[PDB]
Amino acid sequence: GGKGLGKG
Amino acid sequence: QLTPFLILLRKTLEQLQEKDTGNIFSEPVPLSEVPDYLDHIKKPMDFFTMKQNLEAYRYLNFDDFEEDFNLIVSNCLKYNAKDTIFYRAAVRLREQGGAVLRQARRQAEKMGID
Repeated sequence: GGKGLGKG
Repeated sequence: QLTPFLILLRKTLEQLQEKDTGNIFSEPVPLSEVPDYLDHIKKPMDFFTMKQNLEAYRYLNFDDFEEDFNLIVSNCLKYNAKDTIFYRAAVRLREQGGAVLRQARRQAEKMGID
């Protein structure tokens, strides 16, 4: 599973 | 008994939080800033939520307490890319927090947990 865009 | 057990949990939670030197896990991941978070994460968790649960008597055994701390770490590894400060912090917290929980579990055994 790919991960999210991120939390910055 | 509940009183000594809750005191144990508070101390344990304080020690876990002390290991989070960057305060990365102090509060819920802000969903308004991370709108794809719930696409990846089934049950968010953080130390503030744990403290609220603790004080609201939602941890009446050691396993439920452990389960929520482990979520803090596992969610963070699952959501964040390996090269991020967040992922690296979760790797460290798993090791350091793991030692804390090992010791705390041994204390809980000495009390009245099944």
